[PDB]
Amino acid sequence: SYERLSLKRALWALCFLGSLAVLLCVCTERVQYYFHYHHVTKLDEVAASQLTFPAVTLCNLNEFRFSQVSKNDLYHAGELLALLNNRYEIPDTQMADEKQLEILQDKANFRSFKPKPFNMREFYDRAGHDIRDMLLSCHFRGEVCSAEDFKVVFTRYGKCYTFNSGRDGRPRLKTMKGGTGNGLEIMLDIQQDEYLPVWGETDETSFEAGIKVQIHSQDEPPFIDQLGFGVAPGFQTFVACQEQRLIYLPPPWGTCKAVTMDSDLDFFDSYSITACRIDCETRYLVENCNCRMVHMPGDAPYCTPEQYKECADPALDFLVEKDQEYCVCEMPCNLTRYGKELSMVKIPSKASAKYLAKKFNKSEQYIGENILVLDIFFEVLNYETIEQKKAYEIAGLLGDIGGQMGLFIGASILTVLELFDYAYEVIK
Amino acid sequence: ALWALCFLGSLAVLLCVCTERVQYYFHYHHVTKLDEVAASQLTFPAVTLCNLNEFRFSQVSKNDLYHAGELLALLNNRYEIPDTQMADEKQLEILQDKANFRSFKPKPFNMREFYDRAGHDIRDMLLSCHFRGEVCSAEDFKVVFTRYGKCYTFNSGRDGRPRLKTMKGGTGNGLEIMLDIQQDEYLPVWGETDETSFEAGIKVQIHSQDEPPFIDQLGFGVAPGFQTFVACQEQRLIYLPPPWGTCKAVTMDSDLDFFDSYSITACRIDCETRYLVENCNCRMVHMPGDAPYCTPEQYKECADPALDFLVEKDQEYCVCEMPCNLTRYGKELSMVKIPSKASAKYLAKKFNKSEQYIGENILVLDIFFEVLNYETIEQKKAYEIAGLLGDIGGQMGLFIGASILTVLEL
Amino acid sequence: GLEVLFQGPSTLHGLAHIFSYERLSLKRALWALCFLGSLAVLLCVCTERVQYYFHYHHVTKLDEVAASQLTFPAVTLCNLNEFRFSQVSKNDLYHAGELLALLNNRYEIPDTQMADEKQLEILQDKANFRSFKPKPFNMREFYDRAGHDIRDMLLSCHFRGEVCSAEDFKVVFTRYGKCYTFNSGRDGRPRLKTMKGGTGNGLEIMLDIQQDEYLPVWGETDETSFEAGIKVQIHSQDEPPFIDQLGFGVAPGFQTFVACQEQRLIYLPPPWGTCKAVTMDSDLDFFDSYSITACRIDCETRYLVENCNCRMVHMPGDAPYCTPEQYKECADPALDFLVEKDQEYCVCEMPCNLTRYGKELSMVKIPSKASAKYLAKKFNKSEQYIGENILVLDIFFEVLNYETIEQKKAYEIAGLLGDIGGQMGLFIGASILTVLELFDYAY
Ligand SMILES: *[C@@H]1O[C@H](CO)[C@@H](O)[C@H](O)[C@H]1NC(C)=O
Ligand SMILES: *[C@@H]1O[C@H](CO)[C@@H](O)[C@H](O)[C@H]1NC(C)=O
Ligand SMILES: *[C@@H]1O[C@H](CO)[C@@H](O)[C@H](O)[C@H]1NC(C)=O
Repeated sequence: SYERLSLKRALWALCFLGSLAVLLCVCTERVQYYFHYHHVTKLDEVAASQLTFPAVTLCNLNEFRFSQVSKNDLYHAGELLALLNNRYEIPDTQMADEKQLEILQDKANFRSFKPKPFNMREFYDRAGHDIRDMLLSCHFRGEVCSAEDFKVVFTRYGKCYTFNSGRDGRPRLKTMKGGTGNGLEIMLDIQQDEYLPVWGETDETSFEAGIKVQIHSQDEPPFIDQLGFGVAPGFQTFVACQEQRLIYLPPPWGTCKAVTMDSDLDFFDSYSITACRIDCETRYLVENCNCRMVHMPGDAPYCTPEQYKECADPALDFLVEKDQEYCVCEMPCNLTRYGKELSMVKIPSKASAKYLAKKFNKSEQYIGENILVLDIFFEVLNYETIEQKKAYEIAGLLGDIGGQMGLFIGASILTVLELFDYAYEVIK
Repeated sequence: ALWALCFLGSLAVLLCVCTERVQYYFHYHHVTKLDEVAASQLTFPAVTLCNLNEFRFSQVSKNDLYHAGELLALLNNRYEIPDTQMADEKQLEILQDKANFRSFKPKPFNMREFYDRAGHDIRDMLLSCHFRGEVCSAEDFKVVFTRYGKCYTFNSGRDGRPRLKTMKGGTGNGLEIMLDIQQDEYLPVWGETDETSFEAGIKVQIHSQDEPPFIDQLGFGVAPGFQTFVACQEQRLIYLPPPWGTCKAVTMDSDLDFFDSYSITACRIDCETRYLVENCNCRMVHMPGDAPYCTPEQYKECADPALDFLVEKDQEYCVCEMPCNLTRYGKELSMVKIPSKASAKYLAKKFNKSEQYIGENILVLDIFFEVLNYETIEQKKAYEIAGLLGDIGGQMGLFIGASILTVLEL
Repeated sequence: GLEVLFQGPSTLHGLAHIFSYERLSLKRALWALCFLGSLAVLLCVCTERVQYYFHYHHVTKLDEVAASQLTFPAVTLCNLNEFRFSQVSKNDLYHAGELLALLNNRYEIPDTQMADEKQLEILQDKANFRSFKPKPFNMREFYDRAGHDIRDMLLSCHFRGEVCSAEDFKVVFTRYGKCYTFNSGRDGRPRLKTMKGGTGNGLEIMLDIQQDEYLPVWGETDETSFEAGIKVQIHSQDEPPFIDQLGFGVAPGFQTFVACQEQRLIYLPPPWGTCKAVTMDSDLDFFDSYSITACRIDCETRYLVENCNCRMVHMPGDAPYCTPEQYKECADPALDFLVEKDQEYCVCEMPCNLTRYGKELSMVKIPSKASAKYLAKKFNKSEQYIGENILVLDIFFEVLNYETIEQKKAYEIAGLLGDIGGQMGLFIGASILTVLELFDYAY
């Protein structure tokens, strides 16, 4: 009855409770929502008049030219190239090209042979196809290039070449037009006849003739085993690109790493998912095998054919399957990638067939089995942008709670005085 | 007193803004969230593949040619070989003897059996198979009848067996098969008919296991004499039901007579099947159900006309809405020459075929993930009910807050 | 109940007394403190919401809407060889010899002996100018006469299984010369529609690229390429073909499947974006309808006329066709200038409404052994010729489904006012009591 006696104090009392109820709910909802850290994406295109041409890494599918494999190399690495068994003579199986095998007989004869020093990197450098031999003609945006414009990079395919690498303090090339002309355009000889011969199915061996190619930002090392595409001989292969600029959101909204002036990677200048994974592979091999593979950076010693077989390969195989967690290599926030439409036509035309052959002193046959043209260019001089945009920033959370907090405080202040007014009366 | 002027003015404003936010709610606006999320495993997809040649020439018996001669377009409706200006005299000669019905008593015939017997055999075609470096064989392929005939789905997820997973991406770490398309068993063509094409190779569909193959429409071509790399990206799509969108609410029951799991493909096959049974009292070899297989006559005289009627001229019979939850695959095709000169002589010896044969018949198919990374594409509601109610909380904050202020006067 | 006696200790009643003398100033001081605090909040959030409005934020809405019909696109296709060797007359060789690079600027066949003795012998005869009186010459006429004839190239044509002929292909001059757009939508004729997608149910053509009519090549020049095949652009009918830049290559000896997806884009004008608001007024000298392609051709044309008092064969306008001389000495250099050294001259922004096409290229061999013998006899050619010259092109829709890609306004005016309204209306409700004490005291 002291409560009942309220005489419409009690309605005031409950209505303030009703309002404090409402305020808690709305403020909960808007704060629960803030914390899902919702985002949505903004697609756009914006025309440029210049575009920075990408890096173009390209590898022959054949790792080692047959000719350049010395008796010494065969002695150290014979088992690794699977040209020899574990007993360093020529495997039993008889499927082999008797003329080509004859040359391996001679090389693999070790009677009274004194071993010389051997180094995997040197072997790859010497034996790997030479851009100078492969590259029959080169034109960037109609201008002549030669082998001088190709920087050597060791990959898991061996001696490869990045064009417009942006390395060695030379400037990154730019296209001012789209279309078939205004790009890189190269004629390669894949030198099919220097291919390591295959007479037995092995874990190692393949039937491919051609090249793999990666188009990539200069701020990114080539990871061509995984990300590259195939170009076959006997076709001009057009590769129309679209530049794509991605902006992703860090945690808590997303997962990206903020690229800055400090790379945060032992062995590289710029953070990229590729750079990160190579850094990781390299660190881990050094740590667990006290050596690195030819294509890894650092001062460490190159693995010997035995450490390749008995330490490195097993360890890397472990790293991926049974030690996944060891290396989180998350995406950067700022990033540039390239769309690609492959299309092709036959090379050479009948009209041009007889000429090419004469000009390089090769059979017409050879041109059809060995010669390709690669036409990398921009379809359009414009880049697509793909931004993740925060759906609800703090400015908004406060905006929405803010006005309600300001008038609930105002009302609760009024209730403090009616509780002192009630107290005063009771007190007396 | 004066608060009449203010409180009405304010309640005016608040009722307006409250209707704006309700009109907005009812436009049921959405926008999309693209994301990439790195996984360490990925479920490898289903890979259905068909020879472009439906029936091996060898396996086509005199009896088959008698019943289905007009269907294979090897014969006209008079059981005669159409007058050819000039065919391959060698190939023609073998049709002469097959199509000779002197003394011939017709034996029993069944389209399904014909397809099963005559269709290319995976066991003949599949020279070499490797998943993730491991050996596979014909046991890892499941037969599916499609509108191209006897085809094979790899990693089907059917027959109990578990769905395979890639733990790394690249050229190696997926399916890698060497096929012989058996060019020499191709039905011969001496004249132009509706059926006549000039294609040699295979069609391939990469698809979710939760989805039957629709390879006539969705498959892509792979040529012989090339290793064709097919770098995929897994894409997980989430679409919004009505009123925001038109996707079909994903539930436990298929809502299709003949299929376990709802797919745009499953739905269209179900539809085609129901309609043909209803209108033609039979089904085609590749359709499910207990119905009787159509005879070559019903194929020609009932089924083909009915299907062709259904699509253009009877659109409305078949509403096959998209699932909300689903999985698709991006593809980059690229290719290199097969075999290399170095490897040419070996392949030939190893399969007892000419080097010639290898160049016209042998292909390699390399399906894999470019990166172990799935892209997500969600339609996300722009204004949920939780929010509209949140904002009319604005109205209750004045309503309660105004009445409390009125209690001070009285 | 001692608490009732003396009515609470003196200490307390005295407190209660201070309260009551002070109350009227607490009430005022608190409302001053609170009303200011609230008006502070209101001014801030109302600023924030207006700053945000003016960044004119947008975000994008992807959807896939099914349909039962789709308008089939335009398909422009060009032979990669610009001029058939046969149709090159003595007169043409005289005027344009240098342009086709069959002659140097000295009216001789470059000293080179690298060439086919048989094919060279026919150039000797043509390029003999002894006693020769030149006739009149016109680049457009030369292209029209010498360009490959669709009627010769097109061995078989089927739209959705129905037969088509050369009559169904409209001629367009491009920078590759005499080319052909199928389902152009020009000349009144209606735009074709597929009612179902898949390998059959679209355009399916067999071409002979006529390899043996290719201009012969013995010496490296800018024009010299070794390509044999065709380039193809799939494009909306509302858009001229820009096939040098946007086309893709199709090789002979393969059936090339080209599975398309229709894509409808809606982009936002300024201030949100940069697109050109659709008007039926083209605002383009030479075209009916705005496209980025139409705009760039218009520009190229205006600029060349302006700088070179002539146009190239493929450009519109009434201007005179450039002579082989003006092509070499004026036009090519000027266009090259326009792009590199005069970038800013030519502002060709994207339209807001438009339609694009996704493409998956895939291929199989042609012809099958079974069909090899037939094709050869049916066209009176070696089996050799079929493998080097014959291609099939299969353009179709993968599914009857268009994808929509809309930029949508993130914060429209309805919202800005709604929110500034809600805050202004919420502050009024709270500060009601302070309004009266501001008028009471004022009184
Ligand atoms: C980094 O991203 C921001 C995004 O606003 C941009 O201003 C800048 O040019 C980018 N720079 C890079 C990739 O280093
Ligand atoms: C789709 O199905 C999967 C099966 O595990 C489920 O986890 C998922 O929540 C569904 N996707 C969405 C976002 O509804
Ligand atoms: C063009 O105008 C508007 C939107 O910009 C819309 O109705 C539709 O997307 C377009 N309509 C056409 C091309 O008929």
